[PDB]
Amino acid sequence: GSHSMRYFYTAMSRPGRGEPRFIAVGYVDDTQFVRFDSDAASPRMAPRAPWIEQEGPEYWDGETRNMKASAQTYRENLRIALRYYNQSEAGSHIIQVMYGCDVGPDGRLLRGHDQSAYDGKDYIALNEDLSSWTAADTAAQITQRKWEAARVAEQLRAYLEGLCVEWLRRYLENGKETLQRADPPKTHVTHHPISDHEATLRCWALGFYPAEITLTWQRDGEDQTQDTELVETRPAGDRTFQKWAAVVVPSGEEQRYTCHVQHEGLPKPLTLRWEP
Amino acid sequence: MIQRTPKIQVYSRHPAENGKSNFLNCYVSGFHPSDIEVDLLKNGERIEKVEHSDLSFSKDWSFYLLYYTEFTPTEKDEYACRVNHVTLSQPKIVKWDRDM
Amino acid sequence: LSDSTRDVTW
Repeated sequence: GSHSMRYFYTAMSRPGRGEPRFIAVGYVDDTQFVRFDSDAASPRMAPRAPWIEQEGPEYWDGETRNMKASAQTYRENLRIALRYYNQSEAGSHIIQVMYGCDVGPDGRLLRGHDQSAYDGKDYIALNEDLSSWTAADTAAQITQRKWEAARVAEQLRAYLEGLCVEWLRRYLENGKETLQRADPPKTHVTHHPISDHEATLRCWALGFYPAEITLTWQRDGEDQTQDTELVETRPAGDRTFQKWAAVVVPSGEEQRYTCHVQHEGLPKPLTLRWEP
Repeated sequence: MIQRTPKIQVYSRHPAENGKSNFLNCYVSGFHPSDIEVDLLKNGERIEKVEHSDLSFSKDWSFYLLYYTEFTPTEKDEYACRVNHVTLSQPKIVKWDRDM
Repeated sequence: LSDSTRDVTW
């Protein structure tokens, strides 16, 4: 269906321990394909997916130069941020940035993104119109003023509508065997008595891609949202993901519970129960 | 500033089968700031040559990392993940439960 | 491909 390309920058200051660390990663959907770490012995944009390896020296050199330049830029931004928040130079701080594009099945731009955070909180974000900004506080309003004067949003829009989409489509074509393949979950229900009158039912989903999935427990056909323990979707390490949902049920009432699984790789939503 | 303590999950790549090789995973997430210390333990002893993913973060700006190592589970051996973060006074230890 | 169009500061 639809796809996304996303770049994530993290800039971490560390006074007394050198210049701020700059780490960048690139994702197509839930698949990482590039990385950069300024702390590496030889900092370069490096491949993390097999389908990006075919790109030539011009690509990798260009990307490496962008990452070094960006590292410089955000090292400056950390100092600027120190000034905007009246903070000392002795403390450690973090700037985060995520930007990129969503395209639909037809490969046309669904929407663009360019949002940043300072110390884990919203700072400034490019609005969906790709022409205006949302600033989270008065510090970010200064940046907003600066960027409105410099028409930065137009450059960002030019990137998000152009190169971002085109290169995303390129990646989607080169990595079609994986990027355009959904792996459905392998599902099953486990049963563990916790006492003579209560038992845990746990609905497992394993080995699915992409990460987006819905697991819900129903009792007598009714959603048990507020009584269901849901763990965070986790990476298995082989590109696929895992998740489970658990509910505590009265002994003898297990069959009144059904687990419902929704995933892109499934032709239709799945229903399963404990099979003693 | 605001800090967030890590969620920790310890689990295997594939369903555990004694004698069959596998991957032990410790997924730490939802934490802030990014500096974190993670060890994979076998019977209280730190496993060497443990790899980890590149630092990335979620839409709520909180970081996540996957630490992993190849291993062959047995009936006798006990595995755990030990995590230290600025939000933790002492290292938090989570034992590998084969059914979670 | 990352955006190069960056030297824009806060």
